[PDB]
Amino acid sequence: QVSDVGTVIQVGDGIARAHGLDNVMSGELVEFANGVMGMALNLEENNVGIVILGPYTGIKEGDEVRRTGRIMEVPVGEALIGRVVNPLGQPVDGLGPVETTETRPIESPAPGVMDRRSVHEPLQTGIKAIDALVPIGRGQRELIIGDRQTGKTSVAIDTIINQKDQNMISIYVAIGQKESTVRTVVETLRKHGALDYTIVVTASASQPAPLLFLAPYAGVAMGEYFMYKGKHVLVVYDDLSKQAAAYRELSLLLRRPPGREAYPGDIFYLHSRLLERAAKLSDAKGGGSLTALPFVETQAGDISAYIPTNVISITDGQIFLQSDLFFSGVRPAINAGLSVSRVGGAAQIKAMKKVAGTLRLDLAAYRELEAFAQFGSDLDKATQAKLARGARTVEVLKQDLHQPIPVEKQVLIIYALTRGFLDDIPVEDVRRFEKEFYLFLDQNGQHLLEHIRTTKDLPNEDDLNKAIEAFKKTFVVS
Amino acid sequence: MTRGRVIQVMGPVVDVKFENGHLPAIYNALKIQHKARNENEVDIDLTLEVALHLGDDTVRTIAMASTDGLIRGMEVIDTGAPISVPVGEVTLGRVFNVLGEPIDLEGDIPADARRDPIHRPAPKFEELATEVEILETGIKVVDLLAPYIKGGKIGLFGGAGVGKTVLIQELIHNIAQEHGGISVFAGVGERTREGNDLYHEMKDSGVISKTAMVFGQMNEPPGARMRVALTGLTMAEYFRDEQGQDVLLFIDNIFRFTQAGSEVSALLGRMPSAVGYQPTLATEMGQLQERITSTAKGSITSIQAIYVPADDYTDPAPATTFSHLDATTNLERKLAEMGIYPAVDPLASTSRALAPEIVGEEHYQVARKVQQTLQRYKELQDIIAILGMDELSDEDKLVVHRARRIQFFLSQNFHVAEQFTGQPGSYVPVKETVRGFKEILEGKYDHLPEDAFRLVGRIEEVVEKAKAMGV
Amino acid sequence: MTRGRVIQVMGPVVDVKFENGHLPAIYNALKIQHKARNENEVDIDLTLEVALHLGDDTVRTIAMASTDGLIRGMEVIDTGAPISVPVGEVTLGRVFNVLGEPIDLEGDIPADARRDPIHRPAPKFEELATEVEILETGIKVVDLLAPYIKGGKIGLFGGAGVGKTVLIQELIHNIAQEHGGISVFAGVGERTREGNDLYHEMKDSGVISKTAMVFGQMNEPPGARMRVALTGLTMAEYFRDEQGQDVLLFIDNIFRFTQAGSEVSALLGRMPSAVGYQPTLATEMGQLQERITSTAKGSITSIQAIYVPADDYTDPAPATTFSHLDATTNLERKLAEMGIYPAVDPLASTSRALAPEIVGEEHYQVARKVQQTLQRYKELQDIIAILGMDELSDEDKLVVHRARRIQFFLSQNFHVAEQFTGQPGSYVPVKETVRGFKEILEGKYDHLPEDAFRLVGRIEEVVEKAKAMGV
Ligand SMILES: Nc1ncnc2c1ncn2[C@@H]1O[C@H](COP(=O)(O)OP(=O)(O)OP(=O)(O)O)[C@@H](O)[C@H]1O
Ligand SMILES: Nc1ncnc2c1ncn2[C@@H]1O[C@H](COP(=O)(O)OP(=O)(O)OP(=O)(O)O)[C@@H](O)[C@H]1O
Ligand SMILES: Nc1ncnc2c1ncn2[C@@H]1O[C@H](COP(=O)(O)OP(=O)(O)O)[C@@H](O)[C@H]1O
Ligand SMILES: [Mg+2]
Ligand SMILES: [Mg+2]
Ligand SMILES: [Mg+2]
Repeated sequence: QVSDVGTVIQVGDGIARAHGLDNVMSGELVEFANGVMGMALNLEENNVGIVILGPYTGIKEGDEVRRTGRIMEVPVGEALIGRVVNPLGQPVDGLGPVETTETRPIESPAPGVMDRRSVHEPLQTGIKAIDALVPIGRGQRELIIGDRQTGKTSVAIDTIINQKDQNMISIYVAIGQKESTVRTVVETLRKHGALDYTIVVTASASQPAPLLFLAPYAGVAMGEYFMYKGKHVLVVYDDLSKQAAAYRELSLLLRRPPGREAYPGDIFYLHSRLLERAAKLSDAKGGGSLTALPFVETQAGDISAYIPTNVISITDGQIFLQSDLFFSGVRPAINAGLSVSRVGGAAQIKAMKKVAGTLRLDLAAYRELEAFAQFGSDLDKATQAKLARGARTVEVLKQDLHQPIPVEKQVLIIYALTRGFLDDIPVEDVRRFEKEFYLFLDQNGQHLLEHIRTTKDLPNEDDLNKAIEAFKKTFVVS
Repeated sequence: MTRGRVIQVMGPVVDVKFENGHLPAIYNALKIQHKARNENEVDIDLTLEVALHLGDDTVRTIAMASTDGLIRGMEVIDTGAPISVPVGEVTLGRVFNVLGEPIDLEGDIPADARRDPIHRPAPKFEELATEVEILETGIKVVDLLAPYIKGGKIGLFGGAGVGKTVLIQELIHNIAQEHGGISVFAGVGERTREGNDLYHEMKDSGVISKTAMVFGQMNEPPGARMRVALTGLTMAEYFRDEQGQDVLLFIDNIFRFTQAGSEVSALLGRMPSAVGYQPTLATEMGQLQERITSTAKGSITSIQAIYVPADDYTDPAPATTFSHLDATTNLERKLAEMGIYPAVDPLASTSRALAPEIVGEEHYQVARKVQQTLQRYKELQDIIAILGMDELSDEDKLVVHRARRIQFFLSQNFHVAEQFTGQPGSYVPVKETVRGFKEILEGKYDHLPEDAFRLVGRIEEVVEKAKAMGV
Repeated sequence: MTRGRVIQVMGPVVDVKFENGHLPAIYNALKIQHKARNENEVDIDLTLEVALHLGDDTVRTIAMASTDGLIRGMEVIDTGAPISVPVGEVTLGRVFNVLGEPIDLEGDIPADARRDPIHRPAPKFEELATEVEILETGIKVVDLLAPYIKGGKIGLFGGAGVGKTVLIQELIHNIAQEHGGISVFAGVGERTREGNDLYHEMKDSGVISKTAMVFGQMNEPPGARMRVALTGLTMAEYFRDEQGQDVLLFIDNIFRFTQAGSEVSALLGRMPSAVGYQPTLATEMGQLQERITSTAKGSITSIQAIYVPADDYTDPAPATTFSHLDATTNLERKLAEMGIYPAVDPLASTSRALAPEIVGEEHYQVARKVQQTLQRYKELQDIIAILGMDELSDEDKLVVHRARRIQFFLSQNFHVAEQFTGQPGSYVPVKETVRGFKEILEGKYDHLPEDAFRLVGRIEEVVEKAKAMGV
């Protein structure tokens, strides 16, 4: 047996310097005499800078270092569904091992510019504001950005739960969270039934920095296996900011030149290389897709910072959450004024487009007149008419926790709001009106729901108006 | 051979050179003992902890005390293991330093007593156990807008002089007197006066018979300030694991740990990160925080005070520790200055237990309505300042009227604050808080003056104070 | 011949050591072509660009692809010249990367084709031509309020989602179809989805036969993202140098070019400039833009899209871009939300071609009147909301009545907007749009409903819509 070897010079902070290892490749895995793995990142004249993928307390200066000759790979397969794993692919929930028969490189090429097809089919999140104003399609990359405790995790959990009946496979990647939060999320998914099609990849806070650095790539590598078989996959990256912090820690420990805010120069390259792997494959390549929901956590609402700007410039659209809206009762706190979605329209069914066309304009007018609303009712009649319409729009867009709504019911309630049928209901009764309207549509008018569900178009205008009037004949005001 | 030699002394950092092939492992404890050979030297009795391997048979360490008197050429002893502290039943009712040596003048621990290494890996995903139970504290703000979780992790943020120490003392007085388990207090970077006063208070109250106390204060070097918290956590972990007992863990200021780490980081050769902190800020804090958890075999509920430097909540140390907590309360200098204690920010504070199926529908609705009213009052503050109170609409004036009374009624009189004022203090049940806030929201007490609501307990005390005022 | 060896790999930055006295010049391209000698290696086909001379026969280079798999000691081939790209009639209808290699899967360029080096000095003072000619685009706002100049540089500023890419596509379509000229597209930092959509749109519409496209995608290293604009410029310069044509160079985003430059600088280890940008930002921008000039043989006119982060026009990239533009256009999400596409702000857009002796006296008077009316309308929107227009004077009522119609008639339907709405586009000559706006200003169409003016081409179509709605 033969193996090219090296000698450790320096150990500390999760970084090891090795003398020797002449023929090691950049990015190759390397194992120590202790039996722990490491990844070689700095290839210098007389030393090799090694990042350690495990506990470094057992490594001492002078120990043997050996080449492996393999680029990092992660296990993939159907068996990963319903399991909780670490970025190396090992299960952490118990329940026995995982029987996977294939492996994929953790770093692989993205689909080419000629492999893709334009995004044309919607991803139903069940959040009315998202589905009506910031549409998300299959193959899109959507950024969810906001301060701490604004509902970012809740949006992702609601989406993953809502994918129950659609033919989608969801992957949740947790970076930097304490394992109690991850276990609670797994319990919530198990309770709501989402673990039957979900893979959870976790990199806890106590784990070494390289694992947090590699976790999103492991998740996307697990996802691409299903993507290239023709399936549809949804991937959620819980904190690209924590990933970037870990990468900055590693770069500073390896003594690479620092940029702004001490970040390395390739911090944008890292995230772009990660995010560009989400794509919509053409019908020649199978027709599968992978859609991504990266997360970014800001401080004091500063969206001009380095990582927020870098991630904003990559994604197709962004969703902004604000504590101002969160505590004023407007939750979920999507700021529809600032949120954008370039893949809008194509990511919506025809009925949703028809009803949201007016909703956008109404909210735009209400946002303008909200500045003059501070002067009471001393306003021209049309102005407070538009204010009354805007208040009902805001009340309609409100939604509680873990209550996904079918798209047909969303389009029906939006149509009712936008055609003027709600102009006589008091603002304090809009939520109850919608709640009773859903039960009324369940009991009667199933034909409208079936028509929307089958033909993806609005039902006959006369029938819908008659049904709404019949319901209003039964609604009772407070 | 375990004999080394001192090479460099630079403040709290010492470099030791050993024989080739016998370097001590990282985190090992080294002993420097030396007796003066002539009149130009002083005695030394010092403990060092290994930090890095520099190559060329040299190890860079961190001192657990002052390095005055060190001379290049002293002999160093390798003990072959990390710091070990006495642990178990012998630790109840005693006060220890960072090295595990009692400082209460009650004698020395027997040399055969069990000792446990300071450094260990954190518990695992399959070992963790989760469940939400409201921890009643008797404080209106905490019980209403950010309930505490039994077996959870609670952090108390606040600037300099806002009241987090007083809140710690009130929580001890309200919970520790009947908890029924073991209590552990670890004072990091705080006042020796506070430590002495708390020790005498616990002796008076009798809680000391079931409490272990570890002290490393602001006079200590960063070496000790970085390890006192780990000593206390190691003591608590034995009661969690080997006995399956409920543990109250109090940490006086966890920020001083990262502050000491940043002080010592520059001398270790690391490049400085943003705003001068160490590159390893997140990993070092995570390796400590993830050990403080409740597992299947035992539960740990921990209350931490987290100092906020220069009232900057965006500072990396406060910003990183947010993700490690289940319930937080953010103290504010603005509220402290107006005189409404405990000066908790009613909107910045959040808790994982504020859900309809955990606290109840009525409680949830009342809390959300209070938060909405306070947010509206916060938004009206520019138009009120500029255009004046007269030009606000009918509803805005009512919102302001309810909001000021709510903000005042959130204040409370504490048992421990009777040293500053003659008012004896009170303990308010959650039912009373919810009913009182509901009554205020329904507009029942709009006819009372604003000042009647300051520093009282239940809602009936407001009526009593108003009647004293003459109503 | 003498070859180099790999000395360092530190990410996308590679150091190569050569034989003494045979160092390659700065900006020379180097080639690494390696086949695996055993199962513990991989094949490598990588190119590097010389950046610095470090001394001791060592050269610091930046890579144009991924450096994974590199081994210290591989042979490096010196190409002897800067990066060269295919050029001429063969490039029309193809898609290229930074190196000039086809990515459309249609076949390789013959190895005997002419190639030009990317880096070259800008044209000299003596050989520039300074004649001013108006370039017709067929868009109402552009042709009226901010005319474009043949041979000039035009920038489009805006945030996210305002319509810059759609507007560039519409400009390409209009100019290529109505003038028959050659156009070149440079996708600096192109998103792959957008690039695929653009390629399919050009292929479907047939414009691809007169266009060469270069793509440097976000998943490529900063050097590759940096040099794509210069590759496109090199492909465009040939048509005016050797053939004397009038060429259009469309650049996807200058902001990403500056970001790539800053990344390269930080990788090379230079001291950051004002807000973290490279110190060489101004010189890099100049060496890019200064080659886009009109000469005796031909002219190049450039339409460039600029991205403003968080609406901050003070940002260094837009700030140093402004100095090189003849006409600027500002796009507003405020206008986009109301539905007025192309969402061009009629008051923030300026052009040096809006002069009486350039566009004509009637054109200048009409444009100035439109701007004055919109500016005056800007001061009555606030007053109208609080007290209706009946409070204002009689003349201001007409001012509002006509400003609403002017605002709606500044909008137009685009050919590329078919995929969004289904209404076919229109091409509006400048002589038609000036007459239409003059008539609207003088009040010939004050009787029509204002909805008839939305998303319309020529003036007669407004009358047609009014007839359709039943005026
Ligand atoms: N639509 C909603 N209605 C009611 N409560 C909600 C809603 N969305 C979120 N919440 C609640 O708000 C709190 C914070 O939400 P969440 O933890 O998802 O936020 P976050 O931004 O992901 O937080 P973190 O910064 O801690 O990761 C939770 O108690 C959650 O139950
Ligand atoms: N609940 C309270 N009731 C009355 N006074 C209070 C209360 N909380 C704080 N104070 C006042 O504010 C002071 C703050 O004391 P405390 O030691 O709790 O502050 P701190 O936030 O821990 O500050 P430091 O960082 O300086 O230790 C008290 O000494 C007292 O004067
Ligand atoms: N003329 C138009 N008509 C309708 N929709 C448009 C028009 N121009 C742009 N849009 C919408 O704007 C979205 C994004 O525009 P885009 O070209 O990406 O601008 P930018 O590149 O500046 O973000 C597209 O999805 C498209 O639906
Ligand atoms: Mg979260
Ligand atoms: Mg204190
Ligand atoms: Mg664009």
